[PDB]
Amino acid sequence: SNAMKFLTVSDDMNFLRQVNTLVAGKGDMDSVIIGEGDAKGLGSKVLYRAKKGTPFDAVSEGILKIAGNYDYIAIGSTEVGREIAGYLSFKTGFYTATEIFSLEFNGQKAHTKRFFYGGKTVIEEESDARILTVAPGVIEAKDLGTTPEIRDLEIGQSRIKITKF
Amino acid sequence: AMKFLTVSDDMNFLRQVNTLVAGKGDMDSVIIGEGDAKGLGSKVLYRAKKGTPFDAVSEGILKIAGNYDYIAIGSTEVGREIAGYLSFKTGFYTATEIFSLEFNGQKAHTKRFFYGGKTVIEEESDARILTVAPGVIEAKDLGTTPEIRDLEIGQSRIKITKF
Repeated sequence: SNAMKFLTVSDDMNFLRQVNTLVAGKGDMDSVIIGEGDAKGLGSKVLYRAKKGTPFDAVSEGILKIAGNYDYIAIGSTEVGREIAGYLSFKTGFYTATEIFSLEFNGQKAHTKRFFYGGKTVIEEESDARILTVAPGVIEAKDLGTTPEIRDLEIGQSRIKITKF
Repeated sequence: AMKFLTVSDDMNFLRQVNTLVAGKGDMDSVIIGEGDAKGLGSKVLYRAKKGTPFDAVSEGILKIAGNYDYIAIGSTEVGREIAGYLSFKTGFYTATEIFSLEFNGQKAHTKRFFYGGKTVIEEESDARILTVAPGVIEAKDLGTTPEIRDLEIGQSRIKITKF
C-alpha cells in the first residue's frame, strides 16, 4: 500500500539478481528477464519472461504495457537494457537516472549516485527519476530466498531491422 | 535546409560527429572544454568551460535548442547524460550509438552496432536527438572554421565528488 513498487529488468540473469539486491529492502518487486536463467531465489513476486533474442523494441512495448503498475523501473545497464530504458523514458515521459551504484529514499524522492571517469568522480542526484539503470559490477547479488510466479511477457511488435555478421 | 547542433566534451569526437553530419544541412557546435576549432566546419561554435556540469551545459543548450531540428552528441559519459537531459526536457526520442544517418523525408534513418560489431540494428524513427558511437566515423577536416561564442549556461543541481 504505502510501499513502493519496483519492476526490475535485465537481459542477463546474474545482473537481474544484482538489480534485485539493490532494490530489495526498498519496496515490493516484480521482474522481467529476457532470455534464460533459473528464477530460484530471485525474490520477485512475479517474473515475466521473454524469449531469448526477442528484439528490444518488442520487449520494451511489452514492459510499457505493465509499467503503469509500478513506481520505478530499474534496469541493468547493458546494450539492450539501455535501449529499453531510452524507449521507456520516451514513452512515459519519466527522467532516467543512469549507471547508478546507490539508491536511497530519505522521504519520497530517490537519491542516487553513479561513478564518472572510471571511478574518479561520484555524481549524486536527487531527481524525479522513475527509470533507473544500474551499473555493471557494483552490487554483489544476495540469494533472496523465495521464487517468483513465472509468466510470459506479452511482447509488442518489432520495427527494427537486424543484420548479424 | 535542416539545422543541426553538434555536441561533445571531446574535440576529436566533435570532429567525428561533424564529419557524420556535414552533408545533411546547416551545423552549429558545442564544445565543452579545450580544442582548436580549425576545420570544424560549423557556422558557430559555442564554448563552455572545461568541467561545466552536464546539466548546466544541457540547460545552456535548451536555451538555443528551438533553433535546430536535430542535436547530435558524441557518446561519452557526459554526452549520454546530456542526451538524456535534453530528451527529458524536449520530449524527443533518442537514436543511440549511431554510425550512420540518412533521411527518408523528415524521419531519421540510422544504423548502430550491437556487441562491438556482431550485429547492426537499423531503425527509422522520429528521433531528434542522436548519439554517435566512439571511433566509427573517420574525422575529416571540413574546410572552414566557425566563429567562436560562449555558451550561456544554465543552473546545476548535481552534486560532484572527486576521488
